[PDB]
Amino acid sequence: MRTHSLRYFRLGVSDPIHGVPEFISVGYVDSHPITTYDSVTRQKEPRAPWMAENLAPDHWERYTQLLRGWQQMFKVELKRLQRHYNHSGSHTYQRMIGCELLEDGSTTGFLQYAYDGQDFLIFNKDTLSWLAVDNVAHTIKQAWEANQHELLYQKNWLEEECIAWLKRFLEYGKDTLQRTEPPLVRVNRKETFPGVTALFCKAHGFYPPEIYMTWMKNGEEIVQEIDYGDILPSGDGTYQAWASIELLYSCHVEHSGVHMVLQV
Amino acid sequence: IQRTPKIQVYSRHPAENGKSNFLNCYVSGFHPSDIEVDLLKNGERIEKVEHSDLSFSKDWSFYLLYYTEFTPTEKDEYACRVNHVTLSQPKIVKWD
Amino acid sequence: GVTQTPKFQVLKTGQSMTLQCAQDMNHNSMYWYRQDPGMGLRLIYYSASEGTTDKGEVPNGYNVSRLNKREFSLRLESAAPSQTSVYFCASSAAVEGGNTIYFGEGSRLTVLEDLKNVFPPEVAVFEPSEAEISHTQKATLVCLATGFYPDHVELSWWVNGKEVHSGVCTDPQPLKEQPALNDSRYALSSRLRVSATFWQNPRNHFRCQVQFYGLSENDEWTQDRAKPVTQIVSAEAWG
Amino acid sequence: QNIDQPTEMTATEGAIVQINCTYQTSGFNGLFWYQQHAGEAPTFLSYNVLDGLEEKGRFSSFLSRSKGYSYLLLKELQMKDSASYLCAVRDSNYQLIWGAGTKLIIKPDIQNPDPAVYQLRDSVCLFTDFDSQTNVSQSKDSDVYITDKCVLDMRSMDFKSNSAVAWSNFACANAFNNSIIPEDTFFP
Ligand SMILES: *[C@@H](C)/C=N/c1c(NC[C@H](O)[C@H](O)[C@H](O)CO)[nH]c(=O)[nH]c1=O
Repeated sequence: MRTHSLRYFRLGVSDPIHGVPEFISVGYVDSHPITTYDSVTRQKEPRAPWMAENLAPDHWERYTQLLRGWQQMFKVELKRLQRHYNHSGSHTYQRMIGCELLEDGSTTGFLQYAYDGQDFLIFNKDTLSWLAVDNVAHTIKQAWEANQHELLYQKNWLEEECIAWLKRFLEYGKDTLQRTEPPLVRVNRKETFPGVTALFCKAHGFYPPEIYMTWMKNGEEIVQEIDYGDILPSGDGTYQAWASIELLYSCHVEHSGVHMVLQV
Repeated sequence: IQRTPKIQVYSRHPAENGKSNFLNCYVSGFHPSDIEVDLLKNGERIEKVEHSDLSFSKDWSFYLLYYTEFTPTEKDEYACRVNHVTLSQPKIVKWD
Repeated sequence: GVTQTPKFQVLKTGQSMTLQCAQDMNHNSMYWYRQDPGMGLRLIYYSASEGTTDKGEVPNGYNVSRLNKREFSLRLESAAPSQTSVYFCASSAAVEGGNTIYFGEGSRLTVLEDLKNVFPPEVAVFEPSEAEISHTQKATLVCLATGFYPDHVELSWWVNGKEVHSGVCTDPQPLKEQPALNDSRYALSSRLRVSATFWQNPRNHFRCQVQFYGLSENDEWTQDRAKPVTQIVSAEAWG
Repeated sequence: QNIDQPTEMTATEGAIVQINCTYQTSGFNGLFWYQQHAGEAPTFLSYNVLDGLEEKGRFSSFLSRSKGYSYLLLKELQMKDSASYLCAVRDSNYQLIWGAGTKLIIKPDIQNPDPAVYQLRDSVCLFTDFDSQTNVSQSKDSDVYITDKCVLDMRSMDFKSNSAVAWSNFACANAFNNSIIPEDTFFP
């Protein structure tokens, strides 16, 4: 199959404003949210019907318990970071853990933290160490690296457990995740400011979101600037994007092993 | 370091006046998480507005999708009003 | 680390009971297990952090309260004989690897239909055989704790007022005096071996002490014999 | 689902013993080895999550994730090593599944056996000084009480010995008739 990923995020907010949770934890398979938990609901809930349909109540009940523990731990860790930095008021703490199953069968794993939305600690599962961005992160790194059992446990979770969870979830959501919805592509030609013609290459209705679009002048890649539009969710499970140039021109689109040419 | 939201207003399908569609407002790249998003039709708030939960990016910023069913017309001006800490007053982003 | 009380308890069928547990390790995770012969520890209830509790494998007949971050109580609402077991409280910082589980000292609970068979032990000391002293130049004193019920005893040896471990052997399990009876009473033996010359010295005092865990002052007693309360029963010997 | 470890293992003091543990769980988040002395609380010995052997003194812990198996190795066996060894695994949902445990019995190395049956006084029979290969059988009569063999260690003398006690309401000459007692047994 194509490359797929499993990730879980955690967000801790010290001193939240009214109506903002103190703790949120959300899971994703690729671009799809799969699970959700916050300090308000205090429950782990499915975010995909295929997650709800395939995991029995005991899964949700068990993880709700673990998340209530993780919630408390996150708060304590943000308080310790704030004291180290000597910061008052509202500050954020974040975590992203995950893995990828590449098309070739090879795998990647990641575990990282942020303080006020900036990189804080990066786990290196290959050297079994933490990369500290500053002196406070260094204090944490020294404490965490002294726990050898935790470093080893983490590498096994990243490399083995995560990949097995990803494979399980991929099977559950195969009708959503493993499908292909090809793009509908068009080219729009227009004279803009007098003398300057803009050519837009617009694609929509596609799934997965990963799409390559470029512009070529006589079979060779452009030497001028191409403006790229972001891959945006249309709201129906499909995506849209574009690529434009000014000025023999052709738009090239690659999506899920299928290549397309629109000669202008 | 606080990051202001990128606000992108676009239709689900290529838009044609008089033909039923969906207007989307994709709000992304913001930090911290507290945000207020409204969809407006002629400067007036649309009540029937569906939205995604707060979403997390690998760069630590957040994103959301706010949408509503609509039939575009020459007379109607559709917009997305966003407020965030990085903004002094709400930012009104008009649909192109 | 993990402090739990009581070490021993005798309950009548239908009595309510509370086992207390405290940890001062600033741990989030807390557990109540029961340990029974032939099987691994069975989780009754657990508490992932303060403010949360959930059922384990065997929650029926039990309830819990995570009172605060330090304390996790286990309650038996209406004691039943199947709840006769050894209960362990445990704690850990978190569930992930890199967090060791710490256990309490254990709580042995005996649940009986009635207390009319609770008996403290009869403790006797048997002096070394003169044939052994001649044959080996060593002297073995034997201690017997007989007729006790339930099996809630701790035997110790004291030579000249000081507890000894060297040259001591206590049976790991007691022996059923009435093997056919459901409520058979128990007998436990222990040996203390010294050199012949050590035993031959008069001024050398040997005491076999048996701590029995029975009824408390709060338990009702309506039998003609003495109330079989927690007590120390002992037998002594000299050279 | 399943954690399997032998019920009991018997080895000789000064020797080596390997306590096996195979697990068949839904996911794996590490394996623990705990030691539990009779009437005491379990205490942590090791935690293994990656493949290989960890050596902590006389004790070693090995893990093979592909084989779903671990072992606890005890070298230079001592009488104090007689305990129950508990195998535990955290599954994909972090549930700590505990094995039934392995009771480890250590046979003392009996240097100079001197089998004998002695009559004591306050009646009790003492069958002592026999080799570790001798097995003491339970009583046939309900009014006769026979304990199993017990090992005592006279530390000051570097001496260890086995013994079994018998008593009733009966003589010492016929007390251990149901057990296979040595031909050289001394009867005063
Ligand atoms: C339901 C399975 C939700 N899980 C969840 C997790 N799960 C991943 C993993 O077990 C955990 O992150 C450990 O801490 C890794 O050592 N993680 C998370 O952050 N949020 C969740 O909702």
